[PDB]
Amino acid sequence: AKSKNHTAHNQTRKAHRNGIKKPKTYKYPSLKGVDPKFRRNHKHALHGTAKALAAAKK
Amino acid sequence: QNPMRDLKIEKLVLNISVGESGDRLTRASKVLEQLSGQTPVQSKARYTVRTFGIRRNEKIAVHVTVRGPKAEEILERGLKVKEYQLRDRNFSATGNFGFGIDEHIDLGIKYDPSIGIFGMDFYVVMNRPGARVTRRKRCKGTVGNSHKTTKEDTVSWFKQKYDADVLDK
Amino acid sequence: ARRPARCYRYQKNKPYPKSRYNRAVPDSKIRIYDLGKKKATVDEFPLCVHLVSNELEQLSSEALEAARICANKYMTTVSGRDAFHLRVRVHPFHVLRINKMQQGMRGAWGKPHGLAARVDIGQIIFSVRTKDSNKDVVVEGLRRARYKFPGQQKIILSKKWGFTNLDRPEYLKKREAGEVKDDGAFVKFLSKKGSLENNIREFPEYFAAQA
Amino acid sequence: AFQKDAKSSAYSSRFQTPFRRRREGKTDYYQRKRLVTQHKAKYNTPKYRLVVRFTNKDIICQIISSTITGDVVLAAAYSHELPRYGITHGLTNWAAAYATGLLIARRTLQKLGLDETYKGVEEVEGEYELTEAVEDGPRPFKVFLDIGLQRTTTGARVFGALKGASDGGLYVPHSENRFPGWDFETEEIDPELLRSYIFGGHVSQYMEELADDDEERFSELFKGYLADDIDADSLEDIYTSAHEAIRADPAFKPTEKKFTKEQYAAESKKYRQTKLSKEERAARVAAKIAALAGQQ
Amino acid sequence: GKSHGYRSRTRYMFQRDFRKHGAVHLSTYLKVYKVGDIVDIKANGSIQKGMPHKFYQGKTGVVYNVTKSSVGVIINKMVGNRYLEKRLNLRVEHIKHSKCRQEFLERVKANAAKRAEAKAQGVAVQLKRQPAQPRESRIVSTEGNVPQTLAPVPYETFI
Amino acid sequence: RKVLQLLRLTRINSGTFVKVTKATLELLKLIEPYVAYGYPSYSTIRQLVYKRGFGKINKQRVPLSDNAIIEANLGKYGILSIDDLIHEIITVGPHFKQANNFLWPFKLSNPSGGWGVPRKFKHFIQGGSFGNREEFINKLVKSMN
RNA sequence: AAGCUCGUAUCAGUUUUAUGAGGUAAAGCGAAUGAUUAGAGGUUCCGGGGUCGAAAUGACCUUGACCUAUUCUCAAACUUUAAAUAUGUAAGAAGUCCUUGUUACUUAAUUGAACGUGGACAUUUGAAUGAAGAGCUUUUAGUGGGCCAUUUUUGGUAAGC
RNA sequence: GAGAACAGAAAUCUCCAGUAGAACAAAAGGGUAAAAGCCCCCUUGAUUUUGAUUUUCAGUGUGAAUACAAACCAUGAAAGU
RNA sequence: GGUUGCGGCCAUAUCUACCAGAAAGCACCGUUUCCCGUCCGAUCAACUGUAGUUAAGCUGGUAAGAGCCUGACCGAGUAGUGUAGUGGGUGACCAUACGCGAAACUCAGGUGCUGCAAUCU
Ligand SMILES: [Mg+2]
Ligand SMILES: [Mg+2]
Ligand SMILES: [Mg+2]
Ligand SMILES: [Mg+2]
Ligand SMILES: [Mg+2]
Ligand SMILES: [Mg+2]
Ligand SMILES: [Mg+2]
Ligand SMILES: [Mg+2]
Ligand SMILES: [Mg+2]
Ligand SMILES: [Mg+2]
Ligand SMILES: [Mg+2]
Ligand SMILES: [Mg+2]
Ligand SMILES: [Mg+2]
Ligand SMILES: [Mg+2]
Ligand SMILES: [Mg+2]
Ligand SMILES: [Mg+2]
Ligand SMILES: [Mg+2]
Ligand SMILES: [Mg+2]
Ligand SMILES: [Mg+2]
Ligand SMILES: [Mg+2]
Ligand SMILES: [Mg+2]
Ligand SMILES: [Mg+2]
Ligand SMILES: [Mg+2]
Ligand SMILES: [Mg+2]
Ligand SMILES: [Mg+2]
Ligand SMILES: [Mg+2]
Ligand SMILES: [Mg+2]
Ligand SMILES: [Mg+2]
Ligand SMILES: [Mg+2]
Ligand SMILES: [Mg+2]
Ligand SMILES: [Mg+2]
Ligand SMILES: [Mg+2]
Ligand SMILES: [Mg+2]
Ligand SMILES: [Mg+2]
Ligand SMILES: [Mg+2]
Ligand SMILES: [Mg+2]
Ligand SMILES: [Mg+2]
Ligand SMILES: [Mg+2]
Ligand SMILES: [Mg+2]
Ligand SMILES: [Mg+2]
Ligand SMILES: [Mg+2]
Ligand SMILES: [Mg+2]
Ligand SMILES: [Mg+2]
Ligand SMILES: [Mg+2]
Ligand SMILES: [Mg+2]
Ligand SMILES: [Mg+2]
Ligand SMILES: [Mg+2]
Ligand SMILES: [Mg+2]
Ligand SMILES: [Mg+2]
Ligand SMILES: [Mg+2]
Ligand SMILES: [Mg+2]
Repeated sequence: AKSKNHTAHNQTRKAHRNGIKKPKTYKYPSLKGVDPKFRRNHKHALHGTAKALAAAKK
Repeated sequence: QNPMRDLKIEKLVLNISVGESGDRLTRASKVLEQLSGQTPVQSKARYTVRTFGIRRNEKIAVHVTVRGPKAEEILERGLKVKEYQLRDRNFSATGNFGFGIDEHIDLGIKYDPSIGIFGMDFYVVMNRPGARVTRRKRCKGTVGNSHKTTKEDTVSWFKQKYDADVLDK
Repeated sequence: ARRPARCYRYQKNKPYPKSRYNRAVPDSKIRIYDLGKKKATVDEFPLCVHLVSNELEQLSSEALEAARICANKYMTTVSGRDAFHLRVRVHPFHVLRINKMQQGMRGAWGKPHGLAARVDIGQIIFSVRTKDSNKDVVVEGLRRARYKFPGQQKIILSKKWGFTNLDRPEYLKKREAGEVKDDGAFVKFLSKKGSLENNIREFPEYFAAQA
Repeated sequence: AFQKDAKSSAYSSRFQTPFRRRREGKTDYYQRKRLVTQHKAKYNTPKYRLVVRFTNKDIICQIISSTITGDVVLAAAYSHELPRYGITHGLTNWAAAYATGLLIARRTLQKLGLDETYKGVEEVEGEYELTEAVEDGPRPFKVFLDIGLQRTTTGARVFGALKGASDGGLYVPHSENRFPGWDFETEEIDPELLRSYIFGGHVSQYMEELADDDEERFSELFKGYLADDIDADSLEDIYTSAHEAIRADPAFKPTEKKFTKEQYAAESKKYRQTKLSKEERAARVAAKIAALAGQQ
Repeated sequence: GKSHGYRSRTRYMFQRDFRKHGAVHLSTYLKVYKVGDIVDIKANGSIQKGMPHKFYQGKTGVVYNVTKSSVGVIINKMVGNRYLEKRLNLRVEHIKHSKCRQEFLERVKANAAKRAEAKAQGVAVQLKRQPAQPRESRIVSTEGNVPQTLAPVPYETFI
Repeated sequence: RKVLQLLRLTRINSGTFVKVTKATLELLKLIEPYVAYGYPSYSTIRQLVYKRGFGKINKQRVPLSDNAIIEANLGKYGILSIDDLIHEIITVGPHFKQANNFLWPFKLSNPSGGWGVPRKFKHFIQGGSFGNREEFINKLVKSMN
């Protein structure tokens, strides 16, 4: 009862039907795992500049 | 050419290889103490020989390094014991030299049956000024050729001051 | 118990040396590679004849050793033991395995069986030096050794001066100049590179020009 | 060298030479690595060091930062500037170390603006203290001690430098246990001692004691002190006055020079051997297989 | 049985370059990285900490995070029939600024020049790149250069 | 395979023009076993277009047959007749991309003389049929057109 | 299968250009590790024999090893060098340059860092070729014994293994 | 390698050469020289919280590991680690 | 140009043997009250810059030098290789077609360049 053990045969045929999807790319990617000290500050910085545009619409 | 490639003695190292720990060693130690006035240093065995009866790290031998005037005395002193005759060997090609004597008593020092009799290895190492280069921390370097102690240079040196002999071929 | 040579003629395997990974491999059946007057000086024996492979195959320690004897036996009994210098140019460094035989094809890694030299097209197998006044004897000797080997080899008259890498003229030119100097059974050549001082030591007989 | 020593081409061919500045035994790269490199998120922020070197009796103090083209001196002071402030002798002692470092802090601090705010300690009872930050105002100028290859013994004068650069105003982070007057068997500094050194009190007491016990030696070394008439007691006032001088004007005067760069150049090439041409070299050899070959 | 640990098959990969062992020169440490930068990745075997996995060797990605001793690089790795985003935490010893961008960045500045430069004169630019064109005609003289005639050569042994 | 597609050759005996640069030269290199090519003369470019020349128009493979078809689709680039089209191709003018993409791949028959060879799938140079056969391409194409 | 959001658009089992990574093939071995044939010249207060010896840290042969410069031959688990084929990223509007706002992060510092306001430049806007368009979402079948050919290739004498 | 009484092939002493030919528990391979090896000094970061990441991958788990945040400490003159 | 302190690239910088170095610098060099470390003030610490020296370090030059670096239609379009054929050959293997293309070899040319700060006939 032995059998084939392993093969890549036909696997790239398969990968290429639907395609090897190029990575897809966004403006504004996530900050996932970016330095928390930085982010904490970056948060208040943004709060700040936003305020100063609401302010510039007085 | 010579201004101060004068040939000082770097150091004298007296060494008693007492192949065993315990009293007989601490006595050989006591000898080297009172001989140098310096508190002497102990050596452990490198490995085990068993037909020398020694074990690794046993404390097997004492020695002591002595520098300046104090060194010239002891040298000269033991040099007498050797009737001021060495051999054409004894003088390494790097220019140092040594001898042995049995019985330390042949150089001042009384007998005392509680300390016994010990053999001694004398080893004089020669150098010149500006040797600090090789030994100092920063910009450690190597003494230029025509400034290195050699056998010839040291034999003639030895043969002159002291007025001793060299013997053999 | 020697399998027929037929079984290992071809190079089907990456080379399997004797190694810390191998270890228990039988001694090579050939063990002298230099026969005849091998002490002989380079000027002594100018003619070089080669035995040259025409196949990518494998030669056994055994077939080298047999061939060695055959060529050397012929050569000395026809022209004397100091007439030539025989050199086996090929060492049997490749171990052959054997699956000697409860089990079956399970776990079939073989044990060392014997040794072989792996050999190219145009690879030199035997080399011989003599005096031109001996070509045919030498040649005939290599011809008789051929029958000891699988696959086609063909004998080839050299252009070089004995075991040297120089053509006869170029060697003569280097010699009847100053540039050559004797050594064991080979030779040493003056270089224009290196210390001038101890280049004159060796090769005193150079550093002139004329006669 | 010895014959059975001596190098094979194989040895030499595979040899990997250390960094030049190690072969010279002048730079510890392990230390430098950890001194120079900066938080990667503090970006182009230089990491200044207070380099302190001793030559056979000149003290060198520079404030240096790094650049991959090479380092950058912000400022430098040498103890050979100390005659300008009323110190002519002993330009390598522990207090010439302090003075020079004080000079270096005052100088840079000045040329930076922090001259006024952050004066450091003007009183100087040699108390242990590094310079605190002005409430609402610039943080102090921060600098890290580059000992170089110096051993860190407690009493080393490389820390004398450190003391007066810190007493000067700089923030040079440091603990107290390599200052003279640190008691081994109690985590505690006597500052009566450390003050004494800052003002050269050990050198003076040496002078006082040598006076009435051996004037043979007292005249050999301390020659200058006799020759310019300065018996001990004054030494503290000398350096105390020096200190004050320095704060009054650390702004570094360069030497009047005399002779141009071009000039020093000229007379120095008079003494510089010049490499030969390969044509020339071929006619030393040809010349050599004339004589050494052509039979005398 | 089989073996597939972290640094497996990496014998020569993480090796150190002939006569280039030891300390890493300080310039490696003086270089600066900013989020958005492009870096090439290559492991320094002498720096075991913060080391890329072998897969990422010779791979180029963008910096997304700047930390005390390291940068975070995102790499798009393809698994199955698709790419997934991967974020690496590399120490600065295993990364260098990529030049894959200079022939562009240097070309952009250049483009801006001859764009404004020309325009001011009175246009006619053409600043897209173009492939190796074929050769135009040309006349070759014979003066001092009559054609040498060669033939093939007979077979021969020299050996 | 991908290259034959990019060159628009997805069926036997079809054909298209290719402007030669290093960036296409290497495409030609990669398909030598499966194509024949060469340098067409005016006569055969003229007769390719006159006889089997179709534009692509909202896809829809449309026969040339009248000049208004050409001008409606390529007039933008100059080019407002069939012989304009040809002139753009043969001189490899400034708008060769647009002009040449406009032409559908030519659909040819088997050569009428035959192939001149016992076996097609060796290079022209070895008495076979593929590769650059330079000006000998015209005799082929004509026999296939 | 159902579609859905869009549409010149964004797309690519391809090339080009630029910039990386790699240690295979070849090659190498008078280059390192490891193997391997041959001599030649050296070196011993020091490996053994032997002649002279009262001995010698004596002399003379001798055979060993070691050393120097050479010589024939090799490596899947050797290597300085090092391909071809494969392989990462890049070729812009999510771009480039100017001015100077926000923060609690960070700097000696209104220094930087990050995100921004305001301003300047358009289809030769930034290589080729192609694009019966592109993107996206759900749900579900069968399958989960494979076999063959060229080339690379392991075990095996070999096999339609 | 060349030197020093007993001391010999091997004990302990000194100088010279020395790219690592050593050593780093262990298999092997990588790595390392003012060190990652050897000697000494001070220690408990082998700790506390809970996330992100790489390998194996289904991009589940487990194992192992990486770079940060928030504590409390250690060591060092210090940058640091 | 020299020299120094801190450097970058890390042998065109290393290695062997000789010779040359003005001025400053560096250095070797003297001392042991003090802090400090040693079996030994040799290293390490301090003190003098006074008492002495270019001997060494250092820098530079020499060498049909060892090494290293660079180049070249030197070898070699060779080895190897991507692609093709109902090509040759019993086979082992080999030639041809469209491309890519080494390493050794050999010969020639080299032997640190350079940043910041101070200093100097
Ligand atoms: Mg089963
Ligand atoms: Mg089966
Ligand atoms: Mg199965
Ligand atoms: Mg002198
Ligand atoms: Mg005993
Ligand atoms: Mg120096
Ligand atoms: Mg094969
Ligand atoms: Mg096999
Ligand atoms: Mg069986
Ligand atoms: Mg059975
Ligand atoms: Mg088994
Ligand atoms: Mg087994
Ligand atoms: Mg081979
Ligand atoms: Mg035969
Ligand atoms: Mg040869
Ligand atoms: Mg040697
Ligand atoms: Mg050699
Ligand atoms: Mg090193
Ligand atoms: Mg340190
Ligand atoms: Mg395995
Ligand atoms: Mg760890
Ligand atoms: Mg087309
Ligand atoms: Mg017809
Ligand atoms: Mg017909
Ligand atoms: Mg007809
Ligand atoms: Mg037919
Ligand atoms: Mg027809
Ligand atoms: Mg491999
Ligand atoms: Mg290999
Ligand atoms: Mg091979
Ligand atoms: Mg090679
Ligand atoms: Mg070898
Ligand atoms: Mg590609
Ligand atoms: Mg199109
Ligand atoms: Mg469409
Ligand atoms: Mg399904
Ligand atoms: Mg399913
Ligand atoms: Mg299923
Ligand atoms: Mg290991
Ligand atoms: Mg270090
Ligand atoms: Mg634990
Ligand atoms: Mg699970
Ligand atoms: Mg996991
Ligand atoms: Mg002078
Ligand atoms: Mg001293
Ligand atoms: Mg000192
Ligand atoms: Mg001199
Ligand atoms: Mg040379
Ligand atoms: Mg091929
Ligand atoms: Mg075939
Ligand atoms: Mg061939």
